[PDB]
Amino acid sequence: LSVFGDRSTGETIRSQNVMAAASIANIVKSSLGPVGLDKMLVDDIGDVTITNDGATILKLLEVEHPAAKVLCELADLQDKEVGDGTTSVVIIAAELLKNADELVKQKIHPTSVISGYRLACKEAVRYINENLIVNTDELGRDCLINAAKTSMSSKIIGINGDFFANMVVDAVLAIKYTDIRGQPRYPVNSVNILKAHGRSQMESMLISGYALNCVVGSQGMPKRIVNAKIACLDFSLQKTKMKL
Amino acid sequence: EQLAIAEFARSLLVIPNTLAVNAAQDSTDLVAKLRAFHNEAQVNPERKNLKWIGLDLSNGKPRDNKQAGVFEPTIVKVKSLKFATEAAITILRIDDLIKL
Amino acid sequence: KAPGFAQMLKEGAKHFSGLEEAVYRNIQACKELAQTTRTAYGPNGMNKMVINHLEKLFVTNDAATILRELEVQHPAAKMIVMASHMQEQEVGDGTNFVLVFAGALLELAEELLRIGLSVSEVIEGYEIACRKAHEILPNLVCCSAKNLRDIDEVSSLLRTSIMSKQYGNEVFLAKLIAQACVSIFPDSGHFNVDNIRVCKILGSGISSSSVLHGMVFKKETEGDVTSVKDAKIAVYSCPFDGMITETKGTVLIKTAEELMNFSKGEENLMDAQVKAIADTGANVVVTGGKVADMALHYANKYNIMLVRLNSKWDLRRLCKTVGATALPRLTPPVLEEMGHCDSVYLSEVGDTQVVVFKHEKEDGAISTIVLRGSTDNLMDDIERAVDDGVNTFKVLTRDKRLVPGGGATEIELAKQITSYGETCPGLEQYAIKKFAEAFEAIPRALAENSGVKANEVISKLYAVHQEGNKNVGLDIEAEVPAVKDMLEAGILDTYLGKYWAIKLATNAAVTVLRVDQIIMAKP
Amino acid sequence: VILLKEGTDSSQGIPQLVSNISACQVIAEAVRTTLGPRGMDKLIVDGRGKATISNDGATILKLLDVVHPAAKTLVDIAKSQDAEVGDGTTSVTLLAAEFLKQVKPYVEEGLHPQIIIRAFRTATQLAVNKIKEIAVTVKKADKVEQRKLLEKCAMTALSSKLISQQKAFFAKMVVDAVMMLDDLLQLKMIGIKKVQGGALEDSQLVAGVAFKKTFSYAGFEMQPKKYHNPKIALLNVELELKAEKDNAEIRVHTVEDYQAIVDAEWNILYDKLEKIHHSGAKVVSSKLPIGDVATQYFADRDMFCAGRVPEEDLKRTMMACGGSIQTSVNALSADVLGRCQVFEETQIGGERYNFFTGCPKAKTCTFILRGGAEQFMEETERSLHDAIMIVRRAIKNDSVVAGGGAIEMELSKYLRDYSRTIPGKQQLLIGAYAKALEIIPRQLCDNAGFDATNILNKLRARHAQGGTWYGVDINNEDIADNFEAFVWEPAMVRINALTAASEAACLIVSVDETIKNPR
Amino acid sequence: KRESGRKVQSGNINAAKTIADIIRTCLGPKSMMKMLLDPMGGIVMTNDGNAILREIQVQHPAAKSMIEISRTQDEEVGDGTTSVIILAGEMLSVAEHFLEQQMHPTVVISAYRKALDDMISTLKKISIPVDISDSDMMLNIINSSITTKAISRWSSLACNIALDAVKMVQFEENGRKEIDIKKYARVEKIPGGIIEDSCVLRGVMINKDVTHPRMRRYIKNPRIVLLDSSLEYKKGESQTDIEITREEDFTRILQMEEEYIQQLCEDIIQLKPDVVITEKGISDLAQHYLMRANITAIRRVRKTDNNRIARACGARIVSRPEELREDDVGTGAGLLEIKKIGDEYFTFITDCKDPKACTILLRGASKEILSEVERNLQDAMQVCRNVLLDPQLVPGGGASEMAVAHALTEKSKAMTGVEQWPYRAVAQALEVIPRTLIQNCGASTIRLLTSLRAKHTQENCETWGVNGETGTLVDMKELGIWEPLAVKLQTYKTAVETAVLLLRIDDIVSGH
Ligand SMILES: Nc1ncnc2c1ncn2[C@@H]1O[C@H](COP(=O)(O)OP(=O)(O)OP(=O)(O)O)[C@@H](O)[C@H]1O
Ligand SMILES: Nc1ncnc2c1ncn2[C@@H]1O[C@H](COP(=O)(O)OP(=O)(O)OP(=O)(O)O)[C@@H](O)[C@H]1O
Ligand SMILES: Nc1ncnc2c1ncn2[C@@H]1O[C@H](COP(=O)(O)OP(=O)(O)OP(=O)(O)O)[C@@H](O)[C@H]1O
Ligand SMILES: Nc1ncnc2c1ncn2[C@@H]1O[C@H](COP(=O)(O)OP(=O)(O)OP(=O)(O)O)[C@@H](O)[C@H]1O
Repeated sequence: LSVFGDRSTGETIRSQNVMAAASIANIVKSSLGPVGLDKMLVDDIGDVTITNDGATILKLLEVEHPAAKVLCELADLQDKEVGDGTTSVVIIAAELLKNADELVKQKIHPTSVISGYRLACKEAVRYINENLIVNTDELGRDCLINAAKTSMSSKIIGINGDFFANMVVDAVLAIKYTDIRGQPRYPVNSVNILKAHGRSQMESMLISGYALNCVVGSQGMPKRIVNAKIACLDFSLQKTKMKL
Repeated sequence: EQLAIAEFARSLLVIPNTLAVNAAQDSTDLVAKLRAFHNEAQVNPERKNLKWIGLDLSNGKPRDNKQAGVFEPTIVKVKSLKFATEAAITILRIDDLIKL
Repeated sequence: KAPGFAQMLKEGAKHFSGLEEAVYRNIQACKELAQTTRTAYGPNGMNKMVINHLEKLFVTNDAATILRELEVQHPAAKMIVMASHMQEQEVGDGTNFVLVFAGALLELAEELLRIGLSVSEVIEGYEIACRKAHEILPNLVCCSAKNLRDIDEVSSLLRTSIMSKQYGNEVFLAKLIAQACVSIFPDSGHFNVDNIRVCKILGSGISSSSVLHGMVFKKETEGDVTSVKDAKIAVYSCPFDGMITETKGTVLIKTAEELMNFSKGEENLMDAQVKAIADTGANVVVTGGKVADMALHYANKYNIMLVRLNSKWDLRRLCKTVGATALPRLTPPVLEEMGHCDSVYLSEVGDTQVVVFKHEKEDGAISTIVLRGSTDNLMDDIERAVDDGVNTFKVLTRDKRLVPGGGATEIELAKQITSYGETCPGLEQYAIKKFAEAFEAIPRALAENSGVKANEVISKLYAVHQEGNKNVGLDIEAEVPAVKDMLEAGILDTYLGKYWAIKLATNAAVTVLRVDQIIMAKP
Repeated sequence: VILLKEGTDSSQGIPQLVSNISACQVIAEAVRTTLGPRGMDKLIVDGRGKATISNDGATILKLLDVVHPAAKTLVDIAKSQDAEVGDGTTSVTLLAAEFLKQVKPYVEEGLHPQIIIRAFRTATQLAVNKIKEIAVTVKKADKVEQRKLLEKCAMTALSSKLISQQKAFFAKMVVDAVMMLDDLLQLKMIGIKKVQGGALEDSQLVAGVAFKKTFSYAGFEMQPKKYHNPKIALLNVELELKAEKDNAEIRVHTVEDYQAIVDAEWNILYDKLEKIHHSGAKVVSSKLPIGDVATQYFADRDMFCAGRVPEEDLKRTMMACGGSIQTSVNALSADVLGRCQVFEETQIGGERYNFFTGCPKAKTCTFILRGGAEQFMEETERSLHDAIMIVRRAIKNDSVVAGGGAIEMELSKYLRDYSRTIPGKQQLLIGAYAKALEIIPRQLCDNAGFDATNILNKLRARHAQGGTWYGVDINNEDIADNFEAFVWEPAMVRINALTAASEAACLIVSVDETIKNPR
Repeated sequence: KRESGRKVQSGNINAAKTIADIIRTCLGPKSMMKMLLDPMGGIVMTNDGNAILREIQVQHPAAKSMIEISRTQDEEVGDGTTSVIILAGEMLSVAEHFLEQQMHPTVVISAYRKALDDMISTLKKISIPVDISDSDMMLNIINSSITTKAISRWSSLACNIALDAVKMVQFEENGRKEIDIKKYARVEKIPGGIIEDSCVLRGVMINKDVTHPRMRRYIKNPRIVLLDSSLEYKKGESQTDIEITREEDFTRILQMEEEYIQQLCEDIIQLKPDVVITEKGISDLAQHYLMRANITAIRRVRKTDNNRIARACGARIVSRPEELREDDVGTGAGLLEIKKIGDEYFTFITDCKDPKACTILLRGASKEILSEVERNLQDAMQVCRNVLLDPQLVPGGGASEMAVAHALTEKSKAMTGVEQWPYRAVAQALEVIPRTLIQNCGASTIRLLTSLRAKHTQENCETWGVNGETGTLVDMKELGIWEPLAVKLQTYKTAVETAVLLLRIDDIVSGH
């Protein structure tokens, strides 16, 4: 035969596709979780970037192989859908291919594997949705205060965990606003965290309002006002110019 | 299709398997402690069965996620199982290689 | 040619230079010997696939069987094997204790030589820490034996020797040895290991075994004599057959009339040889070879008890018991080569006829443990457990002192030695600190064989010993990495067995580290 | 130049166990396809050049003789299987290597082998108690006689065979053959002989000992066959006139002794014939052939003689008559003579056959086969030997379990459910122990040529609904209740096969280093 | 291609151990020299650890990360870069707890970061306050770097240069006491003169020469003006180019060039200035209308140097030349001077106060002597900066290393868990700093280090250090081998921050 390349078929292209796909899972195996290990991303110039986030790992990982190129596009379908989850798809799907590769050696055609996987996936959503929890228990019942206390344990703030967890629980419930038909979500903007020297870390106060880090200057003008009108302007009341 | 779904259940066990090896614990004990508590929720509906048992990677001991407050959204869990099986379907449908 | 061989000037022997680290090759020689027996320590240890030189297969985990079959050729590693045979003397335990602790001694000594310490200074710190280890060992003695010579005291203390020799027989082998040593225990200072002889019959299993007094052979009595109290025992290794002279003795047969004359003449000479034992008063004849059918008729004619023993190892046991010497000639009527026994009789145990050799006017110290088994490979492993079980209690005729085991006397010895090494000034504090870390490898070898991470067990043992909770050892569980109390579980080893084990393993580190060059010499 | 090994073959660690696990599978591959009644046979030739055709697992492993150390550990388990129960060497050889196959990826990930030892001792101890609970005692169930039940199990075992059409006749003969024996049942007592020619309906069952009788010498028209109480003599002496062993050659030069020389050579034959006449032996059986002159001797003395008897049939005659085999003739007396009630020379199959009936120690039988080929009768002999084996184990052991992988798929379901309730390292090992027990219904589908995945997926679905005695069928290409179809096996052989396969798998796992002595 | 598993955990260890073994013997005053072989046959025998690794190319990604973390540490403080790479190579050198014990690195990082908190707590216990007001105590700190140099003949005057420079940059009103030597203390080199001629002036110096005598020579009240726009031909919003090849194009361009510049120069001379400072360049025709008013032309100044001029006089930064006003005045400045120094002209806008900026003027007999003082004073300025940042010293010369390693041994007796075994390895890895000091002196290392630990146990831990001159142990309270605290604080912090970065790497993959 005289063709324009090399041809290869059979089960040897099945074993080569799962070994190229599971090798990408080993790139995102140790980086899974909050205690995930850093991995070096060697560039073609010579510099290296130390990243441990698995979303930035697969973006910079360049493997010139079509089996590994399939797993590159699912990172683009993950952030555009929800925004999180990315490497948990990779370790699941590569172990799905490795167990199915053992089925090919056990005289099973992959057509029963494909139709069996779609019924196993739809029944997985059915068992999940029968064991859910509605978004509630915001006040009075803790799975929250204790929820944010685990994230706060890695720093020096975790010595007094009950004092600082109350500052973030009431701040999350304060920024709630529906604004479309009863959605309620939470905005990307949040509370402004300022700092001062109050002789210890126990003098933090939960102020129910925005705090500006500016000084008014003169003292003869009174600092306590009752009127409601607030003026904001960007043009300078100083000596103006046409252009810089 | 019994072996297709039975290997689908064992392939989902790599998520506590990689989490146990990153928590510096014995992966044969920490994953098996998760399935020992989740099996009792299906055998009998008595309240002595531990339900919604999460994985505390800090102390190396399984705890309840309702008390610890470890929660995840449903759309990150549903779309992960939806996208991973469709990606495993496309690679499994490859039976011939052509290069030019 | 140029350049010449540096420092190799004696019979072409490979003399490594200072950069080639000639003293480090002896450390790697004892490292490979210790690694074959590191995973074999403990009840969770692995078996060894033994292929003997006579092409016989064996599956066993004894420490003495590994050293005898794996023919070591390195003489630097032969210093520990010659020390392990010294461990076989005066005590029957600690053969793995010599190979592991001295192997961990030289492995930790290689880290000291990499800093630049001299070999003459490190070896002086080991003999200092050995004398300090001999002071805390009486202080680590928790309890002692009761010395009441009963079954319950012997069987409760024998559970340490049955551990790691034959697992699963902890309830059976603790009672079989206990019924044998209590017959010699009234004889104070006369308990000997060669008094307890082991015999093995192919049978069902371990639970069908029993204990008998005196010398018991598995072969039945060939004659019809059931019981006779004759003292004269004449052992003959020759088979009972026709007489062949030491002279020429040409017997000619031509026709069938000469066939019936010489066959009857051989039966008459066989009658004369049995009559040559009857006139001297010996009614006990043990035959080493085969017995003819006509010789069985002459046995019941003169009422002489004839037994046949084909094996040479059981025939040599009667030579050192009654004093009877096996004669190779066709029954020489002599009296000096005979034995002495009060009563010999035939009896059955488990539907198997055995011959008993006991003494009634003498006090009696001979005991025989009839062992039963389906496979001859596993039956030989229980046979070596008897020799390492009796020698565990052969040392208890001395001062009865017991130490706790399972790393209880290992971490507590490593704690007090480091306290002596921290306060000691001078450069000798480095060798004493590595003498204590060599004591940690033996609970590390016990935890790694049980499928448990070794660093988790060591930190759990150092947490309870810092609070003063003594006698805490390893809990034998692959799933539970915790610890348990050794006085409540019943693991108590010997103080004298731990005394010679640390002494011989330290001197093995003395002898190997003094050798830094190997030279072949021709006589 | 100073070495520690110097030719010593020794290695330890993890890959010494992986080299011992994969070396165990080469012995299982030698007897993988021989499982089942429709299994493939193996061709083994010895050093002399003789080809042996057999599918029995006990005969394959006895002629393999692999010099590997781990391969020798599967030999003595097959030897102990013959002493413990009697057969099942090909079942414990296949089951031992599949235990090591499922734990082979678990050893390479860093798990210690001693934890797998603690899991094999646990799940096998649960498998002993699980068998005795499901095992039902069928002795007088539904008020049916045991003779009718013994013909039902032999009908399924002889199905899909050459005699599958006439299996109603062959099922009634295998039951009465074991019923003719005493309480001490033995497969060696019932012998099978083959007679060439005729249809399958002419097969007969001899209550005593019958042999081939290849004696084709002279001796017709005399020596009457019917005897009331004959004295059965078992000899090994040649009674020919010019024999290869009994002769007399004297070299004299006188014509007077030349008559005496031929007379002395005849007196060797005549005195050996006169001692049988004094002992009163009516029938003369000898291993060596008997000449035409000695047949004329017993013709006038009212006796029978028949030589060329095999020594295997002579020992079966000794166990039937109760006498003893005597080689010489001067020791022939009534202590070694036998006795029977009916002896006759039959003409079944065109050839002459001798058989005794009515012995005082008649504990042996003989099965006569008829057919158009000897290889038709060779496979019929092994199938009827299999039909006797199922009947014999039903009489000895009443507590039976369902065969055909029904007890293997039920043990795979219980041990999987026990593993889900156990935390720790015992979950992934006992759960792999349950999947390793599924090789018996899987290799039964492979050797029968069926779809191995289409039956096993429907077999586990039948056990999930509540089917406790459903297995594979050798006739139909679907699942069936083996308890209703009378496919049985005793509970004691199923228990002893599990404790032997777990002990053979534990001896390989507990070995980590191989010691070899240079000699 | 790619590599993962435990091989990269051992591969990054030998990559950092190879860098640490090169400059291990270059520690102390007896630092051994190192010979570098060039492809052109050149040889440099510099013993400076920053100069050795700069001229050595590396190919390992872990070894490349080892050099840049010390290079950034050299930009922060000017001392202690060799001790970082030695300590970062010794902490990873005990691979028995990393590979043989089969320990995950997360146990090691939890033991290393917990040992980092004991580094800061121990150094504050062995510290000593500094009387910074006394000039005699400041001389005993900077003298450790002035020895064996050509500046050592003028140590009494060179110490006054660095001490007066750091105090003017440091602002006590801000509270945090910031010192930045690169901007507010820009050092310039002037040829000619001697070492004694070099002094410190309170202003900013301009190195632009004088090209015409029609300038301001001595002005008591300097009227300064700052401008950002250019002084050239008017360009459009496009990217067109200017090419003058025709005589018709030469007349039309130059007439537009003169009319726009004269319109620009009329707005600056109406305020009667003394010196003009433009951000961009000044053309040749722009000086023709500027020389008629006798104004000093200063051009080509950066935006960063422009704010130092505005804070010196108090002028206003004006964006366009048409928008000048009367508030752009430099009233309050001392004197304007264009006086030549060694046949080079320099502009002086100095004052008699502290206008948040300064400069350093160096003089010398030859240009090689100019490069010798500026590399010694900049090394001396960063050391004296750390003293005024926090007046606390530590006993150097290996005394602080044995005091820290003694506190970790008694702390490890109460630290239970699996992590106590790598916790004791940091105490033996911190002993490599007094270990190489005895090996460079030539004495027996283990004979002296064992008696060094015996003196740190029974006696006081603040004394009994190592002298790197004679080879024996001396008391650190008797000799001035005192190190700053902020240097030793960032040394142990970076050595942990290097060990937390190399041990956390578990995969090396490629990709652009
Ligand atoms: N609070 C928590 N407690 C225990 N485990 C957690 C917690 N939060 C997340 N995890 C585990 O960590 C894993 C997330 O890993 P990581 O954040 O490194 O990458 P990822 O988010 O899965 O990648 P991607 O962004 O594509 O989805 C999840 O599988 C989850 O099981
Ligand atoms: N089950 C157990 N519990 C506690 N300690 C044990 C156990 N098994 C073994 N050991 C420890 O192992 C050491 C002796 O073990 P082992 O029985 O392997 O030596 P040994 O085999 O008797 O020596 P030899 O080879 O001379 O017979 C002792 O220190 C003992 O404390
Ligand atoms: N008539 C039958 N129908 C269906 N299955 C059967 C039948 N007879 C035997 N089997 C199955 O075949 C398996 C054994 O096959 P085979 O007869 O080849 O080995 P075996 O000779 O019984 O082995 P062993 O001699 O060790 O007992 C058993 O597990 C049994 O369940
Ligand atoms: N005579 C001496 N004996 C022993 N140690 C000394 C002596 N003189 C100085 N030292 C110490 O040696 C240290 C210098 O060591 P080293 O050369 O490794 O660092 P360095 O190169 O000065 O650091 P950097 O590269 O940051 O300048 C000084 O901090 C000082 O405390």
